[PDB]
Amino acid sequence: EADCGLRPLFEKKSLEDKTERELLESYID
Amino acid sequence: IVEGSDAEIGMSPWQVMLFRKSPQELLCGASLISDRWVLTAAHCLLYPPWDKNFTENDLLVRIGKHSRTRYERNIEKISMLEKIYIHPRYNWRENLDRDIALMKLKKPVAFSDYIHPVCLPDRETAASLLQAGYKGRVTGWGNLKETWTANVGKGQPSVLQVVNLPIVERPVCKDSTRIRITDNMFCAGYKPDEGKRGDACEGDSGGPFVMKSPFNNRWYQMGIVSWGEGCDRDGKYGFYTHVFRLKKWIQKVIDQFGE
DNA sequence: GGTGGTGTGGTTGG
Ligand SMILES: *C[C@@](*)(O)[C@H](CCCNC(N)=[NH2+])NC(=O)[C@@H]1CCCN1C(=O)[C@H](N)Cc1ccccc1
Ligand SMILES: *[C@@H]1O[C@H](CO)[C@@H](O)[C@H](O)[C@H]1NC(C)=O
Ligand SMILES: [K+]
Ligand code: NA
Repeated sequence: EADCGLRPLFEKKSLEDKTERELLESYID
Repeated sequence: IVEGSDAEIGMSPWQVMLFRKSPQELLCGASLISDRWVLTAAHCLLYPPWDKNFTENDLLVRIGKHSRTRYERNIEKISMLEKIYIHPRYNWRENLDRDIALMKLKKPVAFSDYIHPVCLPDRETAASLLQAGYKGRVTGWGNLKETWTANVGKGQPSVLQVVNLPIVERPVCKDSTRIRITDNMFCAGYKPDEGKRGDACEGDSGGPFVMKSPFNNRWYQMGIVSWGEGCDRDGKYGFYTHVFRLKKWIQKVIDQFGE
């Protein structure tokens, strides 16, 4: 499968966890 | 974890609890990197100043957990250890340089919605993501505050905690402490001038500092909770084992001993 | 309870 780092309950369901956006925004700001 | 919040279910499916057989207690965090290999901090297994020197038979790994203390009946998986591999140049005498260990499970573990491995970074990922001001995420069942002491109960969380923290510039890490820092470490946490707070703490060692790649949507383990001075103090920052720097050792152990 | 506190469970049986 080679599916390290993809969470069954989040990435695999196209669902975001409650604070991951903070992480992504840090790569900008 | 200080000033974090309760993890969501399945948020960190690579999170592992290192559990002492007897007496029955939380020992450290750890992370699942395949079906058979767990990564943790060396000081969780070997620390002669505290009289700690665990063998394989002394410990279990508990995978898929959310609650700190409850056996999560049909959810968690408990594994025994084949073998422990401590970095041969782990420096417990001075500064916990190379605070890293691998634990090979006696049998592979089947994955689930709650149990899934994190990725380890390659050079490119590490150069891209491990930059000051970028944030990663630390998880653990350790103390909720620096603990003044000696008892603890209210200081421990009921469920796994999570906090996101920014990577700090090396000169700032260096000037923050008189302990000798190395390239096998990085530091993370907010500056006093940033306002927000948060840190790992005692009992969080071995837990992963992860980052989500904006290129491929995967989580990568960039660090291992290693050390600090106090917890969440202003002008102090948590220290983490730099996984990528130690990755050739990781690869050598797995290539030679693995399944 | 069982290596918490409530469930016609829960991140899971009875
Ligand atoms: C074993 C881990 O649970 C723990 C993690 C602490 C993280 N702290 C913060 N604020 N993020 N590590 C330790 O307790 C290590 C093990 C040895 C002592 N130690 C320390 O962190 C001391 N507080 C400082 C230290 C002493 C000796 C060598 C290096 C650091
Ligand atoms: C840790 O203790 C084990 C248990 O026997 C021993 O074999 C190992 O050499 C120890 N290392 C140190 C520094 O005590
Ligand atoms: K029950
Ligand atoms: Na701080």
